[PDB]
Amino acid sequence: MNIFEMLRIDEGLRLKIYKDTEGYYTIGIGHLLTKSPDLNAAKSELDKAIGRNCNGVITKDEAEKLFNQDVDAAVRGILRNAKLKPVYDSLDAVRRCAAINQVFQMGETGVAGFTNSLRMLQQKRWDEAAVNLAKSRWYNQTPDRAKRVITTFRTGTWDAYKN
Ligand SMILES: O/N=C\c1cccs1
Repeated sequence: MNIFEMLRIDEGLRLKIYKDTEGYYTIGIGHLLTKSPDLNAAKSELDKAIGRNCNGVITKDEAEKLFNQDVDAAVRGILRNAKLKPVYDSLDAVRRCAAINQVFQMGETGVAGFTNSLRMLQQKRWDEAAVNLAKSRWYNQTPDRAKRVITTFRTGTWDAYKN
């Protein structure tokens, strides 16, 4: 297991524009196109991202290319975020994957409400952090995925994904 395999499980792979769990136009492996309810705006974003007229459909290679870009940008974002970087750097490699996963799903804006969880993670108070992480809109809206990510934070193992 690694971050790509982990997010591939959590996000799936769809080659046609679809709406994510929040109702937002998305494609590939959780590549958010726009929060606009306008499908045409989503198609424009898609074409811009891929560099051709896609008419709402991409290939697996194209999906994987966006995925690589998205994972990389997520990590690089964490590293330039003064609140997230010290916590991220305090973690072992497996828990770092949980951090990347959460940011990938919620964005840095989404992680802004997790100050108390972050503190517990940096303190390596794993059970306490796990309890705190679940007290969230995130948990309640996507519980099965959040449970997997939280188990990863709690244990620093891949137990929730090796299935
Ligand atoms: O927990 N979700 C995101 C992050 C944690 C620590 C650095 S990023």
